[PDB]
Amino acid sequence: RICFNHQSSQPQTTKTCSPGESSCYNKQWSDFRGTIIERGCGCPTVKPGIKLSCCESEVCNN
Amino acid sequence: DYTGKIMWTPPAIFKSYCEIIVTHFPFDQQNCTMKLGIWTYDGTKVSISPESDRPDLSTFMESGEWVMKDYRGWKHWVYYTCCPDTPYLDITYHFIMQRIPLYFVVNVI
Amino acid sequence: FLLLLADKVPETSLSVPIIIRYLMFIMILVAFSVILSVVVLNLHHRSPNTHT
Ligand SMILES: *[C@@H]1O[C@H](CO)[C@@H](O[C@@H]2O[C@H](CO)[C@@H](O[C@@H]3O[C@H](CO[C@H]4O[C@H](CO[C@H]5O[C@H](CO)[C@@H](O)[C@H](O)[C@@H]5O[C@H]5O[C@H](CO)[C@@H](O)[C@H](O)[C@@H]5O)[C@@H](O)[C@H](O[C@H]5O[C@H](CO)[C@@H](O)[C@H](O)[C@@H]5O)[C@@H]4O)[C@@H](O)[C@H](O[C@H]4O[C@H](CO)[C@@H](O)[C@H](O)[C@@H]4O[C@H]4O[C@H](CO)[C@@H](O)[C@H](O)[C@@H]4O)[C@@H]3O)[C@H](O)[C@H]2NC(C)=O)[C@H](O)[C@H]1NC(C)=O
Repeated sequence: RICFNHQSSQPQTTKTCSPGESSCYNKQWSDFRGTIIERGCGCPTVKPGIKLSCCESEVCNN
Repeated sequence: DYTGKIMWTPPAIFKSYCEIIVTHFPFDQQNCTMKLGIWTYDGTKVSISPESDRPDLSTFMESGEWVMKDYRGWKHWVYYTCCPDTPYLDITYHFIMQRIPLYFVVNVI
Repeated sequence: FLLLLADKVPETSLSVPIIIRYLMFIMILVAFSVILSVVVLNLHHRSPNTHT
């Protein structure tokens, strides 16, 4: 229910997920300029080039 | 003006790459975007900010094939793993377009 | 004739041009001629072994 929601190498920040959500994700991919990490709540569907991870603990998406 | 404030308003023909879902043609709705940004500078040297929450369609010429349902502009901040405190900015305008399905109903269906 | 005109009529959907209305009128009239000719032939080929 509590996840990390910061991006890339930004200082750490957290959020409270919606009631009934139990997960936390971590998307990583590279564009023309560099590497982007997207942390949030849930477990989404990603296109076939992204390194997606999902964890059902707490603050475990860093 | 004498304070140095500059207002420049040039014309442009924009040709944007818009994905076209055709599942429901000729009764289809499209979401077309226009991503704008500074090419060689980052948000610490040249910052951009939208003028209004949504495009200006006060002098918009009605189409004949499309109806404007909604339009908005969103500004994004992007950070990369390499550079921890350098943001890359872009304003993205979207236009939700509904097609008028009379020509294709009378000519094909 | 519809094919002939397919490349010369404006592609706008605020109204239908009178020429396309005329073509659809003639097309539906021909269709109904076909239907009623089928009906006439059906009546003509009836006999007591099949119909009273
Ligand atoms: C047609 O197609 C269109 C294009 O595909 C599509 O457009 C999309 O529409 C949706 C809306 O429906 C858009 O989503 C919104 O986007 C907003 C902008 O997002 C960007 O900016 C965010 C803010 O960044 C600032 O703040 C951060 C902290 O909050 C800082 O970390 C940042 O550094 C930055 O700080 C700067 O600004 C601060 C304040 O301005 C200031 O204090 C500070 O000093 C500094 O100056 C970013 O967070 C965001 O990044 C997220 O998303 C990207 C992916 O997009 C991830 O990679 C990132 O990791 C990150 O997670 C963007 O860069 C959002 O603000 C807005 O969010 C709000 O609403 C959502 C709803 O889901 C909430 O989840 C969210 O918490 C926010 O909630 C708050 O506001 C809502 C009301 O708005 C309300 O509930 C309540 O008030 C709440 O507090 C939202 O996500 C989307 O961006 C569009 N995509 C585009 C344009 O590409 C359109 O929908 C389609 N139409 C259809 C299909 O119908």
